[PDB]
Amino acid sequence: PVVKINAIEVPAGAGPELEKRFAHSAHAVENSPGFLGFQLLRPVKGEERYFVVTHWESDEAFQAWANGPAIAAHAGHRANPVATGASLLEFEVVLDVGG
Amino acid sequence: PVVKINAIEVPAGAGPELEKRFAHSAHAVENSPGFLGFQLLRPVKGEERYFVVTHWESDEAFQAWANGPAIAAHAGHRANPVATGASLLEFEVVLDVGG
Ligand code: MNH
Ligand code: MNH
Ligand code: MNH
Ligand code: MNH
Ligand SMILES: [Cl-]
Ligand SMILES: [Cl-]
Repeated sequence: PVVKINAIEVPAGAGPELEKRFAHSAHAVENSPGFLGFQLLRPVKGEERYFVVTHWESDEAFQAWANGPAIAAHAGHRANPVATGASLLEFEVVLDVGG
Repeated sequence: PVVKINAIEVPAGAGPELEKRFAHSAHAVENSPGFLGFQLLRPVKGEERYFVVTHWESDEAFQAWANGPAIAAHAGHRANPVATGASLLEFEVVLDVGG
């Protein structure tokens, strides 16, 4: 499996506004093939970015979502971001261990 | 829940030895009170560090693991480290969405 973390830069005080924008976004990705879940992660220490952590069965499944549904899920919204920059961090899951 | 990512710098070519070390490490953390699982992530693009992504009920559950078990699990291990440095990135889970 793969992990794609989008590391997003957020201005001082904009955390609440950013999280509200994610709060009702589940529908946009929940039913994608090969999608294994995602978390919005609020930084607390050691990092200043929000980490949007997504898990996929394969890189192909991620690309498919990113190129179609993801762009479609923008239809009603403004494209005016609170985020000041972004970096996609991409990994291969080498070991996965549960509780 | 909380997420603690340890971001470890690892010289090119030591990835196999490092991954081999992690392949035999589950015993050291699993069944810890409040531990919810963890992944080793090999970097692919946008990062050169391995991300050790750990999930916990609470920060206190994480600290109790780090202050006892994690230190104890070093007893007897005569290997020299292959990692070059580490930075702890600490997060709060604001949103969790499954498949
Ligand atoms: C240039 C690039 C770019 C810009 C300016 C951008 C901006 C935005 C803004 C602003 C919003 C907030 C809308 C709102 O008011 O709720 C939003 C939401 C969102 N966007 Mn994007 N977005 C991308 C790229 C961009 N998006 C990429 C790339 C992805 C993923 C592959 C993505 C995924 C989303 C999803 C998913 C939402 C949430 C949709 C929803 O709630 O319906 N997009
Ligand atoms: C991992 C893959 C991933 C990529 C490359 C991606 C990329 C982007 C880019 C680029 C931006 C614009 C940032 C800026 O600095 O202007 C953006 C915005 C956004 N994205 Mn996302 N995005 C996701 C995943 C991704 N997003 C997922 C999963 C969701 C949740 C359903 C989501 C939801 C959003 C929302 C909401 C915005 C608007 C953020 C803002 O207003 O700052 N997304
Ligand atoms: C600071 C310095 C520091 C050094 C030099 C270090 C070095 C090592 C080396 C070398 C190994 C395994 C080698 C072998 O014999 O196969 C190892 C394993 C391990 N270490 Mn550490 N380690 C930490 C800190 C350190 N560790 C911290 C901090 C944590 C967590 C809070 C941690 C957790 C572990 C765990 C868990 C293992 C795996 C134990 C096992 O599989 O037996 N640690
Ligand atoms: C999250 C929290 C977390 C912290 C702060 C942590 C910290 C460290 C530090 C510091 C080092 C030494 C790096 C160096 O530069 O020499 C190290 C090494 C190590 N750690 Mn970990 N570590 C884990 C979690 C953590 N580790 C977990 C979970 C495991 C596996 C059960 C693990 C396993 C290792 C192994 C294996 C090593 C030895 C790496 C090597 O071979 O160089 N760990
Ligand atoms: Cl994002
Ligand atoms: Cl580590």
